[PDB]
Amino acid sequence: GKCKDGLGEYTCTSLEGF
Amino acid sequence: KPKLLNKFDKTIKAELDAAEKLRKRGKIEEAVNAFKELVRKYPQSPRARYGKAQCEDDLAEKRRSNEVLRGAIETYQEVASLPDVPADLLKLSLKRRSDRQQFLGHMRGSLLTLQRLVQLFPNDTSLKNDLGVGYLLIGDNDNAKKVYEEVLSVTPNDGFAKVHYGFILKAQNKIAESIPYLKEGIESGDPGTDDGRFYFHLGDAMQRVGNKEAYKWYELGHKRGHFASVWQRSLYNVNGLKAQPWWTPKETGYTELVKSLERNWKLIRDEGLAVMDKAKGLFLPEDENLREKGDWSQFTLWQQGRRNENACKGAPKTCTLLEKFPETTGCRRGQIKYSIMHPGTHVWPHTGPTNCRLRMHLGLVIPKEGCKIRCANETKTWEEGKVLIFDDSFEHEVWQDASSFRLIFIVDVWHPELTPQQRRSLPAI
Ligand SMILES: O=C(O)CC[C@@H](O)C(=O)O
Ligand SMILES: [Mn+2]
Repeated sequence: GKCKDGLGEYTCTSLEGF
Repeated sequence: KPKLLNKFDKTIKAELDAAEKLRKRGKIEEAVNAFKELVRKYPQSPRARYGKAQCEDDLAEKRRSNEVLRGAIETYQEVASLPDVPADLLKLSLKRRSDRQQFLGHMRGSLLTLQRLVQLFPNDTSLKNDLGVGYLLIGDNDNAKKVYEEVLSVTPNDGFAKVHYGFILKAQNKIAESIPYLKEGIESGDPGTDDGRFYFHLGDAMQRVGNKEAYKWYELGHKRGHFASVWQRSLYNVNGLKAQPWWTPKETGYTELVKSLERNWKLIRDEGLAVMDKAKGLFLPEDENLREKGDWSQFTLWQQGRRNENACKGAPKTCTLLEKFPETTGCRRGQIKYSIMHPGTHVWPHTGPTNCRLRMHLGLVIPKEGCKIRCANETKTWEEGKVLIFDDSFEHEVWQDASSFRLIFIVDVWHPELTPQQRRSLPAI
């Protein structure tokens, strides 16, 4: 699930460390 | 102060203290040698193994290398595998393992550790809260909900468990029920409750039910540093970028893109209408709970800076036209999509996730009356063959009360003040 028009997911990005 | 040394570790506390001292003095490589030395000589020592892990952690920080940190994650696990591990050390080791797994994006691995932690320490309420986060991070809100329900069944005034339960409820469109949890959780002031997400969604929930106190919470969220303003409430922002709800083509500097869109608009329209007639399924219903009522669907060509090749089969000339403008086709925090909206549609006041994009609206099929879009405090209308531009990180609202359908073309662009390296590095949304 991705945040496209809104902010409904708990987190909208995928993290990759440093 | 935690008890980290089992019976045998206290007999060697001298050597372990000396190795730790080297790590806290910053001499990091000296410290790993010391701890790998102790690990060889005392292979069952949990503290020596924990020390090796911590030093690998510090070393990854100094080098900023995910490489090194993946090693620390296995050593943290090695600690828990050893005999006679003190409970405090066992919990510290596996928690840092889960935290660093999340730092790396290994959300399914972090979840596995969290589940282990909860079984080992079944009376620790804080770890069940952490476990719920692990579920949320993989998109498993069903299990996240049950976790926070159990937490509330034992410690019903746990603020952290309240906001996250409210967040889950609101995401499932149980708006009224969400409000008390979000509100009471923010007011508890517990650690983890001062988060923009919960201000954002409490205010939205209040707006949807007509509660006029909503901007009371947007105000406080602005005062506490989560929102750039009470009107612009995006949460994935590059601070400093010029903020205003509406823009002109010159103000963005994307004047060639705008010209290309307006000069070739009938072509863009015709390919969208062709998909409506012969490939209806490519239009997907809006699935973010942004509608009060009505029908609203989008046909997406680019998302997160990725061309959808099957989608572009249906708008081939449009996709070819757009390929000339990397400011949009390379905008990994926006989309390019057709958007159709039918009469009887009202889109709730809402905000986009990021201030790092601007949103262009090209009019394709616009009824003479009944369609309008508000952003901040100015409301405007679409025109066939003309481009509107607004910053959708500001609150915006849309109505459709015409007697026929309304079709527009949406083109997101990087905020113009973002630098080439920013556009190349910022995580996609
Ligand atoms: O599709 C539309 O009509 C506009 C929707 C609006 O929320 C947007 O982000 O552009
Ligand atoms: Mn929107």
